[PDB]
Amino acid sequence: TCPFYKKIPGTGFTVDAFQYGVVEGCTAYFLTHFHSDHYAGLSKHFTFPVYCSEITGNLLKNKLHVQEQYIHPLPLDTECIVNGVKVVLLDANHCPGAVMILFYLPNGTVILHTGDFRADPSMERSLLADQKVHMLYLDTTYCSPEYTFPSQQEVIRFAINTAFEAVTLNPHALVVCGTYSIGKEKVFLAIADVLGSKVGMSQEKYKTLQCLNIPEINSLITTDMCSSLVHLLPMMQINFKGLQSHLKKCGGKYNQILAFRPTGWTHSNKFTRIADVIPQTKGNISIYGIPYSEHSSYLEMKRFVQWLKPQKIIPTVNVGTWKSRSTMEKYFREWKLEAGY
Ligand code: NI
Repeated sequence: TCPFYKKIPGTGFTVDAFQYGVVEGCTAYFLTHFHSDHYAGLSKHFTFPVYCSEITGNLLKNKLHVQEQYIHPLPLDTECIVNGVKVVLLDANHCPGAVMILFYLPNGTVILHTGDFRADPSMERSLLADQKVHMLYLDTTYCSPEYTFPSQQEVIRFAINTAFEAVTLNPHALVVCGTYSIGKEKVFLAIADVLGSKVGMSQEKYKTLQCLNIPEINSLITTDMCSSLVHLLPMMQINFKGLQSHLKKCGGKYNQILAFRPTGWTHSNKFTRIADVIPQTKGNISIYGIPYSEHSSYLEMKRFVQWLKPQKIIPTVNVGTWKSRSTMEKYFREWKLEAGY
């Protein structure tokens, strides 16, 4: 049955609640982004209204075959009316088409649901600045002080410099990047741009990327693997066996692989600077795990909440254990006492 933290009080609305069958009293189902833990349950047989971003709506139609008459895309940063309630969609700085949702309840309560997000000071100047928020449904993925990670910009600099150096030293090296959902496209696109190559990939993955409104995408991606020196493979294949096998398939065009696994966090972060990251190597294969996160660090999350000053926080992640829940509630209290709300 649907958990309380997916229900918006005082409306007929749910958020990211598609795996519970027909939710009792739900008149409109919102989807914050196209990741499988959130969309789980949607298909061509869904006949309730789905409200989402334009990009998420492209993906529902093309990848899951949801019928167009039930997809209701909304523009960002625009006040819209849904079943008599004002809503706004804001950029979540997660994966393409990911949004936060502001709901303006008829009785005066204002609720922000972050979906999945990576908090950023740029958010402190959207339509959020313009009113008070009473309840925050918060993406608490990394809500513990051990979770520090570098900026996205520092991580991409490291990747670009690493790949450019390797291929310049050996023009017969192949770069591989792992993927299993949308998100983190900058990793493979920045590397291909510095190498003067397109990124080669499966037809299924190319179709997925063509749904995303990325400008100049016909310019950066391709299904012709033979013309590309940056290949995308499933994340599961980014290991020594999987990569040895791929290299065999390239028919002696290449004699070395440099591979990237963009992870969220890895406890190498508690000891190591980005500058200091080294690969795992076997033979002519090296694998770099890089800490490219599309969720808030603890400090980014804390700054956002201490700026917003909500009256009540409802965590949406790590809510399944009493120890996790208790830990998070203790940090929320600290934040509030330190800031004075
Ligand atoms: Ni997500």
